Amino acid sequence: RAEPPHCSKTPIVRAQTSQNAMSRGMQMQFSIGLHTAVCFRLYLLHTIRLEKLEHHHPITQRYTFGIPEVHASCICECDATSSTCTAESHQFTACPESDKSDETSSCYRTFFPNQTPIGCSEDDIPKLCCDVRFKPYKNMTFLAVKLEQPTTYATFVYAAYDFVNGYWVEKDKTKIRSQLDGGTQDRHLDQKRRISLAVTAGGRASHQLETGMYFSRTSNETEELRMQPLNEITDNNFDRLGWYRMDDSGHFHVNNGVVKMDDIHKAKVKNCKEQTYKSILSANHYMPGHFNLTRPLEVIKPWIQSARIFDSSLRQAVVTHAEGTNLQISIHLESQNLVFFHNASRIRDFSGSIIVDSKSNRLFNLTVYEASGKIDGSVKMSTGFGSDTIHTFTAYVSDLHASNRSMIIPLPAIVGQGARAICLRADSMADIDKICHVIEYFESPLIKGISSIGDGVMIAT
Amino acid sequence: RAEPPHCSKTPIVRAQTSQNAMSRGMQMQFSIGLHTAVCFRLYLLHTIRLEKLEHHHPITQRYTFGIPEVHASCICECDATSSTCTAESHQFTACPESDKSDETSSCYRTFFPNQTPIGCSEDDIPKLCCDVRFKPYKNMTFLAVKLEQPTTYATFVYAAYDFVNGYWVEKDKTKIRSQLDGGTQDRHLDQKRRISLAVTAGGRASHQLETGMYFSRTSNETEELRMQPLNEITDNNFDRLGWYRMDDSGHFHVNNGVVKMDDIHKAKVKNCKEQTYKSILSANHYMPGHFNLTRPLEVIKPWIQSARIFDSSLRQAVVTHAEGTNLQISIHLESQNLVFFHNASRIRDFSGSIIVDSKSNRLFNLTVYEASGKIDGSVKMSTGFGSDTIHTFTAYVSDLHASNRSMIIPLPAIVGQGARAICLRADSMADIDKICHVIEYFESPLIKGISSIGDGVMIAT
Amino acid sequence: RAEPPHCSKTPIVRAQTSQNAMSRGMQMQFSIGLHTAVCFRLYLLHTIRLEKLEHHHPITQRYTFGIPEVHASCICECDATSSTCTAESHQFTACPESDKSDETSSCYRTFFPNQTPIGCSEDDIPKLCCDVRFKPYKNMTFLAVKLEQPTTYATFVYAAYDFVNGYWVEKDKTKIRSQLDGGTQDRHLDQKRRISLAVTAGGRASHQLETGMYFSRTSNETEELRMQPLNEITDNNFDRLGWYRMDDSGHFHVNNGVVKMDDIHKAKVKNCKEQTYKSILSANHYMPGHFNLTRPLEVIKPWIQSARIFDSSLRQAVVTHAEGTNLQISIHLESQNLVFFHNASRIRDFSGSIIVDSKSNRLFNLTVYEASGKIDGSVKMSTGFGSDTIHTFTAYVSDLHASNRSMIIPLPAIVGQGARAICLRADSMADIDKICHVIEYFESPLIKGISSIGDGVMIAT
Ligand SMILES: *[C@@H]1O[C@H](CO)[C@@H](O[C@@H]2O[C@H](CO)[C@@H](O)[C@H](O)[C@H]2NC(C)=O)[C@H](O)[C@H]1NC(C)=O
Ligand SMILES: *[C@@H]1O[C@H](CO)[C@@H](O[C@@H]2O[C@H](CO)[C@@H](O)[C@H](O)[C@H]2NC(C)=O)[C@H](O)[C@H]1NC(C)=O
Ligand SMILES: *[C@@H]1O[C@H](CO)[C@@H](O[C@@H]2O[C@H](CO)[C@@H](O)[C@H](O)[C@H]2NC(C)=O)[C@H](O)[C@H]1NC(C)=O
Ligand SMILES: *[C@@H]1O[C@H](CO)[C@@H](O)[C@H](O)[C@H]1NC(C)=O
Ligand SMILES: *[C@@H]1O[C@H](CO)[C@@H](O)[C@H](O)[C@H]1NC(C)=O
Ligand SMILES: *[C@@H]1O[C@H](CO)[C@@H](O)[C@H](O)[C@H]1NC(C)=O
Ligand SMILES: *[C@@H]1O[C@H](CO)[C@@H](O)[C@H](O)[C@H]1NC(C)=O
Ligand SMILES: *[C@@H]1O[C@H](CO)[C@@H](O)[C@H](O)[C@H]1NC(C)=O
Ligand SMILES: *[C@@H]1O[C@H](CO)[C@@H](O)[C@H](O)[C@H]1NC(C)=O
Ligand SMILES: *[C@@H]1O[C@H](CO)[C@@H](O)[C@H](O)[C@H]1NC(C)=O
Ligand SMILES: *[C@@H]1O[C@H](CO)[C@@H](O)[C@H](O)[C@H]1NC(C)=O
Ligand SMILES: *[C@@H]1O[C@H](CO)[C@@H](O)[C@H](O)[C@H]1NC(C)=O
Repeated sequence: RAEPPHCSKTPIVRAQTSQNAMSRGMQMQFSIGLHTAVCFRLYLLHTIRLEKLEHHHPITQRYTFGIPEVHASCICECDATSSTCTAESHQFTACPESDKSDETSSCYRTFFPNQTPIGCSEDDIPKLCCDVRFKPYKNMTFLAVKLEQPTTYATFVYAAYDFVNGYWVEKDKTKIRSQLDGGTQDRHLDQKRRISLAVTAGGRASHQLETGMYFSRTSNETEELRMQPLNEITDNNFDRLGWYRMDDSGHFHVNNGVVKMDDIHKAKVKNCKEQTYKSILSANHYMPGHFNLTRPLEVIKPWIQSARIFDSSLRQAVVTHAEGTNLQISIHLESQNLVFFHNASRIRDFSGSIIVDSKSNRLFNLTVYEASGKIDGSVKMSTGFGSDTIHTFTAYVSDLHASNRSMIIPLPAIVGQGARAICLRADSMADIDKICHVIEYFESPLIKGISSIGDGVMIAT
Repeated sequence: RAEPPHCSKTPIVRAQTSQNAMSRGMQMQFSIGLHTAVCFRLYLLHTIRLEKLEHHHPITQRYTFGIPEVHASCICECDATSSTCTAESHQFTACPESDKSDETSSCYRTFFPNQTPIGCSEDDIPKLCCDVRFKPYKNMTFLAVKLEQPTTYATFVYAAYDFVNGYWVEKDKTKIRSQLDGGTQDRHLDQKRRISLAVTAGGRASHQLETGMYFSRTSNETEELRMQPLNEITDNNFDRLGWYRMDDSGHFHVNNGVVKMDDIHKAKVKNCKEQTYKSILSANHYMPGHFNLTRPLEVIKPWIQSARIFDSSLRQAVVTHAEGTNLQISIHLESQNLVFFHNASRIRDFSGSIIVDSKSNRLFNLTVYEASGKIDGSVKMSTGFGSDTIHTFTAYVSDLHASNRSMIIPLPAIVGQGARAICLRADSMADIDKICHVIEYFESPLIKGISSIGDGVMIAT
Repeated sequence: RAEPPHCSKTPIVRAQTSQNAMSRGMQMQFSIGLHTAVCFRLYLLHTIRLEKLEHHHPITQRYTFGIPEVHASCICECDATSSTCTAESHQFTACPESDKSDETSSCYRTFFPNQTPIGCSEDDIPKLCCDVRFKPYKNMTFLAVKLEQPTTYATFVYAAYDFVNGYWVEKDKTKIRSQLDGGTQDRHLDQKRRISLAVTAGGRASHQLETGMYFSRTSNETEELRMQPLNEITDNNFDRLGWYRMDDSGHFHVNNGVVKMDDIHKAKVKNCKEQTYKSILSANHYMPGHFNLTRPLEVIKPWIQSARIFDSSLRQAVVTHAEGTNLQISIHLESQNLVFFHNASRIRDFSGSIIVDSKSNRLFNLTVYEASGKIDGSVKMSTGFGSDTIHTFTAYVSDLHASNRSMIIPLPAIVGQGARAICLRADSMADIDKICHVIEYFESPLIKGISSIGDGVMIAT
């Protein structure tokens, strides 16, 4: 079933190699695009496809965390002198071992004195004492990772085809890997070692995930990286993720719970007689009602194809680019001849909608029909075909044979509200063949839990 | 009044287009600079000017905020048992409705017990009770915006001029827009559709505003974006902007005021008899005496021409680059001929000063007189002309006709303290024409409010 | 002892300069790599070496800070009414002047009432009073600096050599400086002013230190910049560096100590009779046992050669790149001839190990023996020579004469655990000369202080 990719139309620059005090070469220069192919014959058709663009972020920090289910049970003591409900019993301490109660649960005590005598005597100033309880919700487990400045790699696919009696035959097929952060990188591509591929980047990739805190879910086991305010290992913000952390054993606890609990737990007596109180947690990312989970970066970020922790060693994360800038190629050899070939660009029809998504992304959700090669778009002013061009684009369909593909076209802010015409034309197609349609514009836009003790009072009068 | 821009001197690379199993083209390649023009004739003079470079950041978060005017009124109760000044009346509660008092005001209550008996009896431990009041200052309103990784666009200006009887005539004039983050983008430029402009970026722009929190003022209505420590929607740091937020109705409130007020308001009794107390707010960005407003990015950042929220929909912000890297151009056609033209570079005189600004920017505040084209500078070691060159620069004046322009020249750290010579020479000018001057070096460098209640005590003994 | 650098093998593109209504030039185009040289003769051998790549970050914020040695002495008062240990004496106040005690010490008082009567009477509720003391540890002093978006400069070395009777003679030798963030920069290189060097960057450097907070040690005096969670001037997080700040005089104090001390100091009575208590600081970066110092960026970050505050004025920091992308060069002249030369690439042997360091860096710690020029590596699948290639690299040794050098080779994540073969071959060397070795894989991975007062109680009953 062996078949070459669509050979793109690329201008070629003939450069001449410098010389030493010896025996007069030449280099063939061109700019290859990501997710496109280049074809040539040596005077067996040679093809190179810039398949993948990846960033390899080192993982500097790591820590497992979860989402806690919080429950607070209190008790009031009317007499400020009483032995029950005290600083030594409640202030900065975990409620001692119940022996039967769950191993997964994690509790912390807080001391609330200087109360108002409601359902009490006018002179005696009450005191409140609470057990803040935390257990994992739905057994949700995530790894938190600190991704720092990456190394960039390009992945090329070298294939050599032959036309033997009516059909194509993939003779040789390799994967070429080249580091893009330094100078030129050079290697032979064919088995015959006659030809050399030289890859050079202009500067940094058009895109790169920002150095920061990331995470993904764990299935008792890595998954698609997400981004939501998360705490660096050394930080403990209660409004950001990771204050409920998993230790070695698999036991979850509130990071410096003992000490911090009194700054994040706030309770006031409603009536000491009925044993009623107002309670809250001055935090986020807890259950109930304080936790929603952000979708993977892949989903929300069009430039991202995938963003995942590479393996079980948890040392690097790989960001696979969906959109990237071209790379500079030079093909060199002794002294022979090189000719570059290119298939034609075609298009039957297209469909799509202009959308501003919930994450503020302005794109044209384009779908091409029976298409191949380089396809040129022109976004128009009004609904009228022939109105003024406001943006001009070029999409590249990688299929040798005309097929139906779906793609995302980033648009400038000039492509504002209201429906408008868009005109697609393949490469070197007469303006009679140019398909036009009126495209639609869509746009997506962007506490106290009062309880009566329940457990009853053991110390009434 | 139709006139072409200064046609820059640019080397042109002749590349040959690849071929298919059909009918032997050619492509003209060159690197266009931002704020410069390129001229050519087809064998009507064709001109292309790289006019604008813009980043289009999606706005992920949004919230209106203000600056609060804070006022705290207190009262002391000598007897720790008293019904006046209590946890239920003061701890975690907004002072109930006054019915006459301002709608714009926002108040919060705090409870300060366990006091020292100053102007009281040696055994009874006092208690203090305060109403922290907040109202907008000068009706100042700002939108807070979260700018994330942008899409880059180039804006070109295509104009075709003709010389009809002594004067130039702008025949055709278009605006070309090309996305710079992906592969090559291609479109026709002339009405005749004979010529095609192909734009390719090397990698990311030399500059890009960092993903973070930004804001600008609102005039009851967007303005020039500023940068000052500001809170992300989900965060509530009191030392950073946006803790005083505007809801739907236009009412400003302290974000989670009720709960947090006791962590940020700190008061101690001075004398319970005279009703004197020491008061403070453990926050920033409040009035009086705790608020200065950072100038727009445009002002402080030389690389920024403008940074503004694009429109009323508040979905994207546009950063217009003042300084940027060159773009790769290729002009292609059937088979005809292309010749590139360039006007000469001139300079009468210059003036300027070497400055290190308050924001640590080392630049040469250059002013050119009766100048056009490419102008070459050479910064010298000492005040002596002919001393060793320490930096070499090239500025490009876009005016066809010699005019007076002012510009910013970024300098390395080697261009240290003390006055020195700088020598300017236009392109291809003999070293006799080279203007020299000794340039001057300038350098810019980088709580408790105690009150006696006033309202008097209603509860004396 | 004058000697040229290894002249690299570089393809040269012949471009033709545009023309005006006057007298037909030409430009020689090539991509120079960082830490490599280019050689040519004009028809005295001319050499240009891209020596240095630097980022010049402006320093927007500055503040000296230290590391504090913390000591807390307390005292308990059993009777809640007592004149000793009070809100006025302890809450939000510095312990008044001792007159003899150290000038370097900085103390703060905290008030802990509503205690439990341990070693006391069942009805009287105690109170605790502490003096938190802070002094510099080991007289450690550091400057905190805010580095913002930099300006990029390239530093070239132009040298012209002559071969006079058996040996080379360095005739002319200059340092060329070119700004990389804008358009093309142009200057003459030779004393004869015949030749012009034109430098153009594709986009941003492959690497750039992130805008943020940095610091380095001071020797009573700048040093190698480090990175560790540090507070921006306006922020006061106790879990991050710089809360212990040095004022003008050289006196260190806790940033807003008075006010914050009660939020970060937490103490509970153990027994009021014996005068025993549990004490802690809810902070980081303090002594004892809460401070380790991060190594310089140079050490941890392979892409960084050096990162240092430039000088005594403390206005800019210079980041010297160890790894960077190529720059675009064009050499132009009247009308004459240019020929480019290149020495050969050689290699005797090599040694090294594949390492994943503590900071998650995957690299090949390569050491070359009797080597010069362009050296090509091929990382193999298994230990077997001849197994499948998984990565391909190219290193450039700058020595004209074959010497022994050590280098860092960034590797993709595909180069996983276990030993494997790596094959090095110089440029244009037959596959017989290719040295192979099996290389080893190494991998580095990533509270309450209870005291009895000691000072004794002055107020027993
Ligand atoms: C795509 O382009 C290639 C390369 O130009 C074409 O390949 C030729 O295939 C035929 C049979 O169709 C042979 O007889 C030729 O010798 C091939 N050329 C070379 C240079 O090896 C190809 O057919 C085109 N395909 C489509 C689907 O448009
Ligand atoms: C700038 O350069 C242009 C293009 O080389 C010059 O344009 C010519 O204008 C004259 C009249 O002055 C005509 O007779 C020519 O045919 C034009 N050339 C082309 C190629 O169309 C121009 O005059 C120069 N201007 C300045 C102010 O220096
Ligand atoms: C490196 O390359 C240079 C340049 O090609 C060689 O330089 C020549 O030196 C010899 C003496 O050895 C002279 O007679 C030539 O005229 C030089 N050439 C030029 C163009 O000026 C050089 O010897 C080579 N060196 C090594 C160590 O390999
Ligand atoms: C998860 O809790 C579940 C129920 O939600 C239980 O089946 C299981 O033993 C727990 N284990 C882990 C490893 O999360
Ligand atoms: C986007 O494009 C694909 C392909 O046509 C389709 O599944 C989907 O409906 C589109 N979504 C929107 C919102 O246009
Ligand atoms: C493309 O979709 C259309 C129907 O909308 C049809 O012309 C065609 O069969 C589809 N698939 C391919 C591979 O051409
Ligand atoms: C602003 O307060 C002013 C006085 O500063 C008053 O004229 C006005 O009604 C207020 N309105 C808004 C919308 O800010
Ligand atoms: C900078 O340049 C302009 C133009 O000459 C002028 O308005 C201004 O005085 C200059 N400022 C300084 C500080 O040199
Ligand atoms: C430039 O300024 C000078 C005076 O400093 C003068 O030569 C000239 O008239 C000015 N303007 C133009 C457009 O040349
Ligand atoms: C540093 O403390 C030392 C001992 O560690 C003492 O010799 C000296 O006077 C102090 N001075 C400064 C400037 O740090
Ligand atoms: C890295 O390379 C150098 C040079 O051979 C050597 O000093 C050192 O042992 C190496 N370290 C490791 C861990 O391989
Ligand atoms: C390189 O090291 C080896 C020994 O490991 C030896 O061949 C040689 O003398 C050394 N130095 C140079 C400059 O060649």
